[PDB]
Amino acid sequence: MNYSYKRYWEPSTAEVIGLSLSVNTISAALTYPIEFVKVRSQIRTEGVGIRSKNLYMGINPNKVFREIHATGNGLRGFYQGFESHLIGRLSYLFIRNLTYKIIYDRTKPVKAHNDLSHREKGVIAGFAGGLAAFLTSPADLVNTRTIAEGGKPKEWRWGYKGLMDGINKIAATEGGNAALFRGSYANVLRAVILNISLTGPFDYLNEKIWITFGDMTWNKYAALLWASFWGSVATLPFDNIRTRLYAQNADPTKNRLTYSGWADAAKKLIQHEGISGFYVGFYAFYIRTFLYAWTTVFITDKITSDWKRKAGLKEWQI
Amino acid sequence: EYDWRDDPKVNKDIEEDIRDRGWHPETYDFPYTKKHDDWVFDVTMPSQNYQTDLTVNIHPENKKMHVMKQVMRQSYWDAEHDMAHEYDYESEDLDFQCESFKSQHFRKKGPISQYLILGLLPILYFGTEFFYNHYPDEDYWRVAHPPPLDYPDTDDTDDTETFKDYKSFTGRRMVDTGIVDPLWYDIREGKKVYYDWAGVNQPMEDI
Amino acid sequence: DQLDFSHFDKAFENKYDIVAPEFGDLHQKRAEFIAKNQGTYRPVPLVPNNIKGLIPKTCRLPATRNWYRRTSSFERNGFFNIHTPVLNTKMIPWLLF
Amino acid sequence: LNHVQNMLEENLKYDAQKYNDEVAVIQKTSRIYKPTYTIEFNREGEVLVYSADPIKNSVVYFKYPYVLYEAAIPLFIWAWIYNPLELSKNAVNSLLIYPNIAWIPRMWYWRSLQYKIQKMYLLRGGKVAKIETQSLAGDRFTSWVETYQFHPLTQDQKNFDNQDNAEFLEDEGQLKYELGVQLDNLQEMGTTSQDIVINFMKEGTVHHPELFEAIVKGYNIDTSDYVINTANNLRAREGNHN
Amino acid sequence: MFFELEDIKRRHSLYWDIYNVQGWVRRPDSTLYNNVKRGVTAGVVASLVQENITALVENCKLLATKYEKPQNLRQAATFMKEVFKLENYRKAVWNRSQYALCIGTFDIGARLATFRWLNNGWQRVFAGFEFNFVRKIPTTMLAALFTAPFSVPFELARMAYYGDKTFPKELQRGYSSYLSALARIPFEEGPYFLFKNSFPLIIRNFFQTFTLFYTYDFLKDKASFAWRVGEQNEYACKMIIAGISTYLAAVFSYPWMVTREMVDFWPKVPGAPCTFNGNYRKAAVWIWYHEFSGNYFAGFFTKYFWKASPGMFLTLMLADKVGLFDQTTVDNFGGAGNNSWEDTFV
Amino acid sequence: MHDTFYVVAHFHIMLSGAAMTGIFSGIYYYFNALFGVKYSRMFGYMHLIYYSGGQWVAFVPLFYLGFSGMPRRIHDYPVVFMGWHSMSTTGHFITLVGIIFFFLMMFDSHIERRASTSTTLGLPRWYKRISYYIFKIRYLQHTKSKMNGIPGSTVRLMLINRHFVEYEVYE
Ligand SMILES: CCCCCCCCCCCCCCCCCC(=O)OC[C@H](COP(=O)([O-])OCC[N+](C)(C)C)OC(=O)CCCCCCCCCCCCCCCCC
Ligand SMILES: CCCCCCCCCCCCCCCCCC(=O)OC[C@H](COP(=O)([O-])OCC[N+](C)(C)C)OC(=O)CCCCCCCCCCCCCCCCC
Repeated sequence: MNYSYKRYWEPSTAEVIGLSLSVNTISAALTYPIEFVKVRSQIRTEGVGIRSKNLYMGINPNKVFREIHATGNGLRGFYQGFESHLIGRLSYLFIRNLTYKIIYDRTKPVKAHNDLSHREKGVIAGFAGGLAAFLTSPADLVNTRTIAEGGKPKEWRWGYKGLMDGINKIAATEGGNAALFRGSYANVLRAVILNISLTGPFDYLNEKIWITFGDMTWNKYAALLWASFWGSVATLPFDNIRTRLYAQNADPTKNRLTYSGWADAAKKLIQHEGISGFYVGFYAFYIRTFLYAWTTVFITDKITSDWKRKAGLKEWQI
Repeated sequence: EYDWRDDPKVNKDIEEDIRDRGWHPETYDFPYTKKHDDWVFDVTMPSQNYQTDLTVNIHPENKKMHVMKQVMRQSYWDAEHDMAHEYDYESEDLDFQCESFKSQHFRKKGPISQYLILGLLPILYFGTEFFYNHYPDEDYWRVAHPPPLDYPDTDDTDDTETFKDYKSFTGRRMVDTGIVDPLWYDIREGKKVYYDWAGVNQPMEDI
Repeated sequence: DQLDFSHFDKAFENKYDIVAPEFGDLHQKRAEFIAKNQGTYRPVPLVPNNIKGLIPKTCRLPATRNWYRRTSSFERNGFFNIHTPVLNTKMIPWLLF
Repeated sequence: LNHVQNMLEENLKYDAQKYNDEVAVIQKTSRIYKPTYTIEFNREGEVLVYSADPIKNSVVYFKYPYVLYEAAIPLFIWAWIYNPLELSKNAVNSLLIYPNIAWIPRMWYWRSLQYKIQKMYLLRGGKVAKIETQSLAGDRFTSWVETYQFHPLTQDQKNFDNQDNAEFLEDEGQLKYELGVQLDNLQEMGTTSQDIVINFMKEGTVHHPELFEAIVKGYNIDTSDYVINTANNLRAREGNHN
Repeated sequence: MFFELEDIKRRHSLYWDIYNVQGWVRRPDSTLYNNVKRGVTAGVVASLVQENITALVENCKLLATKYEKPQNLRQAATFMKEVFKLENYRKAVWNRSQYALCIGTFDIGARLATFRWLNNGWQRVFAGFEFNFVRKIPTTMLAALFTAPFSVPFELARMAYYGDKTFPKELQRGYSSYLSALARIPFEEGPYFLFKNSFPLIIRNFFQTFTLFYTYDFLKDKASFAWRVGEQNEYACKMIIAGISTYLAAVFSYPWMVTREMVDFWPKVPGAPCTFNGNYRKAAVWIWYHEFSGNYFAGFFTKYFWKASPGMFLTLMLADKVGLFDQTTVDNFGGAGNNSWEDTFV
Repeated sequence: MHDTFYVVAHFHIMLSGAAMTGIFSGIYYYFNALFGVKYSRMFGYMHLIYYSGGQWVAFVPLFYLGFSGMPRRIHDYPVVFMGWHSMSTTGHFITLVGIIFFFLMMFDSHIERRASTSTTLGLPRWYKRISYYIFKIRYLQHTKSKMNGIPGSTVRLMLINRHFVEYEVYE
C-alpha cells in the first residue's frame, strides 16, 4: 500500500491556499447553523448532563433548532457570530496549511507513488493544527461567547457585536492580551485530535471498500461517513471542554460552574454529568462534520481534477 | 436525595415518551399488585338509568374525547437493586430458598442498543462472511471489468485474432448468416474499446 | 445557592428570549384574529345559487340514491370496521375466481 | 404544517371542539306517543307490531335485470369457443372475462332480499324495536334498534319522507305500499353499519297500526298502560314459511 | 491537505473476472442531463393530469353540496357541464397547474432522476430473472431519502396560498397566483416557513417513492414470465403491475398523513396535557405501534387516494415509456459477457 | 424422479416451508413467554408475507426443473434450465428479505416495550354461556378503554368529510 499512493501532481502553495480558503469558506457558510445548534446544546447541559433514558438519551438537535428559530430572529439568528467563526476558521486554515505544506515539502518521499505514513502525516498535521489553533484561540473564544449568550441569563451575557469589538472588550475588561487566550490549550487539544482522527479512518475504510467492491463511486463517500463518525467520536469531548472553557465568564458569580483549567473542566464534567456528558450534541457535531467534509472534498476534488487534466496527467493518474 | 435534574417537571431537558404517559416502571412493585383497571362508564354508556325515560335518547356517537390510555409499559431493570438482590455470599450464605415470593427472580427489560445490534444481525452476518472473508474470492463482488487488450496473453485473451476473424471473408459471411453476433469492441491504437451496446465496463488501465 | 440540586436555581434556565414574532407581524395578527374569531368568521366557497337544469339540495338524500356501496363502516364509539357485512359479499366473487 | 393559517381549518377545528363539548351523549327528546289502548305484551315483554314473509312474496330467480346478464353468458362462452370474430389469443380471453362478473348483480339482489323485514316487535319501555330478517339460505338475523333511528322514505324511495306527516298506512291501518325506512346506525350481527335501508312489504300484516306508525316515525312510545299475556306458543327456530 | 481530512486517492493494478454482465454497469444514457430531462417530462405530465383530476373532483364535490347529485346519465352530463362552468373551477385549474409544474420539475422529476442515477447500472440476467434484487433495496432507499423533502416547500407554499385566500381582506397577502406565493413566502415569512414541522410530508414522500419504484421494478422483472413464458399482452400486465404498485404506495404512505388529523384536528380534552405533544413524530410512532390498523386508515380514499394515486400511476407508466426503468440484459456466455469462451459451447 | 430436483423441491417445501413456518408460529405464539414483551405487528406481517412468498417462488420452479430431468448435486447444468433456476434463486432472496424482517421485528419489539395481554382475557374456553357473557362484558369494557382519545363516529366523519380546505373563490 506504500506503492499505492498517487501524487503525480503536487499543488503549489498559492493553489492550496486559495483553494482551501474559498472551498472552506463555502463549507463553513453551509454548516454554521449546525455548529450553532451544537454549541447551544452543549451550553444548555453544563451542570445537568444527559437525563433521559434509552433512545431518548442526548439533546434533540431539531428541538434546539426550533427553539432558536422561535426566538424570532429567523435563520439569520443562526448566523450570529459568523464573522468571528469565519475569520477564525480562515486564519486557522491559513496557518495550518502553510505549516503543513512546508513540513511536507521538506519531508515528502521522492517517488510520486510514495507518501508519508499516516503516523508521520498525523504528527505533522497535529503540530500544524495545534499551532494554528493556539494562534486563533481569541477568534474561537469570541465566536463561542457570541453563540453561548442567549442561553444564559441577561446579566451573564457579554454582548459582542463583532470580532474586533469582542477582542477589544475582552482585552480591556478582563485585562491584558493573556485574556484573549482563555482556554487556548483546549483549542490546541481539539485541533490536535481533529487533525489525526479523520485521515486515518477515511483511508482505512476507503481501501477496504475498494478491496471488497472494486472501483465503484460510492467508496469514498461511505469512507467519508465512517471517518466523520470516528472523528466525531474522538473529537467531541475535547470540543465540549473547549466550549465550557470559552463560555466561562470572568466573574465567578456569573457561572453555573467555575473551571480553573482543562483538567478542572474535565473533572467537573465527570462529576456532575458522567462520561456520557461528553457526547452531547453528537448528532449535530457528526452531521456538521460530514457535511463540511463532503462539501470540501467534493469541490476540491472537482477543482483539482480540472487542474490535473490541464496539466497533461493521464486518467489513471487523476 | 432529591435531584431536580432527574425530575421531569423541573428539568425540561428530560424528553417525555408519550407512549409511557401513565406508566412509571420505577414504581412497579415485584410482584405487580397495582389496580389500574376498573369499570368505565359515562364514555358512551351512561352510568345513570334512562331505560324507561321517554324524554332521553342515548346517542353514543356523541362520545367525548378522553385521555388516551397507553398500552402498559414493561418494567425496566434497576441495576444496583437487581445486582444486590441476586448476589450470593459464597461459603457463608446457606443454599436454601426464601419463604417469601419477593425472592422470585423477576425479569425486567434493559437497554436497546444490544437489540439494535440484533436487528442488523442478518446484514452483519452476511456482510461478515461474504465481504470480510472475501467469499468465494476477491474478484466476485468487485465491479466487473474485462481484461485489457491481449491480457494476460493472447492464448487466453485473443482479442486481435478475433478482431481479424470478424473482419475477414469468413467472419463477414458468418455474421451475415445471423447465427453470430456482431463484433463487440474495436482495437483503437493499442486499446480495446467496448461499444456502448456491448453492456460491459471498459477494461482497467494497466498501472 | 447553585450546585445544591435539591431546589431549582435560575442559573440553569435554558429559556431563550423572544425578540419578535417567529414568522413576521402578519402571522401574529392572523393568530390573534384566529383566537378571537375561530368559528364566528366562516368563509363560504362561491357556488352560484340559481342554475338551470340542477335540482337544489334542500334536504339530505337517502341511501337509495347512492351509486356506490361502502364496504367499511364506523362503530358508534369511533372504531373503524374494515370487515363489515358488505365485505363478505364483496369478497365472494374474488374468492370464487 | 400547523403554522399555516387557514380559516376553513380553524372553523373545522372549532366545529369539532364545540361538538365534543356542547353535544352530549344524552339527548333530550319530545317525540313521545301515548297509544289510545292498553298494550298486551307477550310473555317476553314485547308486542309484535309487524309480520311478513318477504322471501315468499319476492321473485327470486326470473328477475328482469339479472336474467339478461345470465342469458348473455352463453353467448360470450360460445364466442370464445368458436371464435367467429377471428380474434387473437388475448382478445378471446378478454371475451371470457365476462362470465365471471355477470352473476354478481344477482348476488347483490339476493342479499337485498334479507333486508326486507320479516318480524318487528316493540319491547317494553317503547324505546327499542326488535327486527328479525332471514336470508335466502335460511339464516336468521335479529337486530335491536332504537326507535329514533327510523326515518321513513317516500313511496318511490328516492327522497326522505316527512316525519310527523306521512301516510304509509291506509285508513284501515294496513300498509299502503312497500315502505322504505332508513336507519342511521344498525348493528347487524355485531357490526355497526351506517345508513341501512329496510323495507316493509305491502303483503304483510301490520298488527297494532298505531305502534307500527309510531316506531317508523321515530317515536318513544309510552307503554305504561300494559298487560302481559302468558302465551308460550312460540318455539326457538320455529318454522315460518320463509 | 486542504483541511483536517485528506482524501487519499490511490492507484491499483487491474483485475478482471470470468463474467462482466450481471453487476453494476452504468448505462450510456445515464447522464445527468438526460435523466433530469426524462424525469422532469414524466413528472410534469403526471402532475398536470393529477392536479386537473383533483380540481375536477373537488369542484364536483363543491357543487354537489349545494345541488342534488345526478340521477341518470343526462343529469350527470349537465352536472359536469355546470362544474366546468364554475368560476371556482377555472382558477383552481390554473393554480393547480402551476403547482403541478413546480412539483413535477422539482419533486417527481427529482425522484425519477435520482432513482435512475442510482439504479441505472443494475443489469439483469439474460434468459432468467434478476435474482439479486436485494442490492436495489439500499440504493432505491437512498433515492427516496435524498428526494423526501423536495416537495415540502412547494406543498407548504400551496397551503399558505390557500390559507391567504381564505382570510379577511385586511389580513391577506394578495397572492396573485401560486407562483407569486412561492416566490414571496421565503422573503416574508422566511425559508423555514416552508419546512417547519414537515415530518408527515417527508415520511409520506419517502414511503411513496420507495414503495412505488421498488415494487414496480421488482414486479416488472419478477412477473415477466407472465408475458415471456406464457404469452400475454404485457401491456395489460404492465398496467396491472403499475396499479398494484400504486395501491401499495398509497397504502404505505397514507397513515403518516393521519398524524395531521390526530394532532391538530381531533378535539382536545380540557385541562389535560395534549397527547403527542403536537409533534407528528410521536403521533407517527404511536400509529406505527397502534394495535388496530383500521383506525388510521379511515378516510384513505376520501382524503388521500384520489389525490396521489392517479399521479403515481401515470408517473410509473410514463417513466416506463420514456425508459427510466429499462435495464441492460446481455448474454452471459457469448461476446462481451464472458472471459472464458472455451466452456461456452462444449 | 430419483436424485433429481423434484426430490429437492419436495423436501425443501416440506422442511423449509412447513417446519420453519411452524417454528415461526411457535415463536410468535410464545413471544411474551420468550422475550417478556409483545411483538410488533408491522414487521411481523412483513416477515410472514415475504417468507411465505419466498418459499413458494423458490421451490415451485424446482418442481418444474425436476420434471425436466435436473440432477441434484451438479453446479453446472444444461442451458435450458437457467430460466427456472433464476426464478428459484429469486425466491430465495425473497425469503432472505423475510428473514431480515424477522430480526427487525425483534428489534422493533424492544423499542416498543409493551406488556402483552392475552386475547382470551382469562377465558380460553366457552364451555358454558356464562363464560361467553363474562368474556363479552370484559371484551366490551377493554375495547371501550382502548378507544379512548379516538374521537367518536360523528366527529371523525365530520373531520374526514370536511378535509378539503383549498378553494380559490369565496363569497
Ligand atoms: C469488524 C466488523 C466487520 C463487519 C463485517 C463487514 C461489514 C458488514 C456490513 C456491510 C453492510 C452492507 C454494505 C452494502 C454495500 C453494498 C454496495 C453495493 O453496491 O454492493 C454491490 C453488491 C454486489 O451486487 P451485484 O449483484 O452487482 O454483484 C454480484 C456479483 N457480480 C459482480 C459477479 C455480479 O451488492 C450486494 O452485495 C448486495 C448488498 C445489499 C445489502 C445487504 C448487505 C449484506 C449482504 C450482502 C451479501 C449478499 C446477499 C444479500 C441478501 C441477504 C441479506 C441478508
Ligand atoms: C433539503 C432541501 C430541499 C430543497 C428542494 C427544492 C426547494 C425549492 C424551493 C425553496 C424555497 C426556499 C428558498 C429560500 C432561499 C433563500 C431566501 C432568503 O434569502 O430568505 C431570507 C433568509 C433570511 O431571512 P429570515 O430567515 O430571517 O426570515 C425573515 C423573516 N422573519 C425574520 C420574520 C422570520 O435567508 C437565509 O436564511 C439565507 C441564509 C442561509 C441559510 C442556510 C440554511 C442552512 C440550514 C442547515 C440545516 C438546518 C440546521 C441544522 C438542523 C439539524 C442539526 C443536526
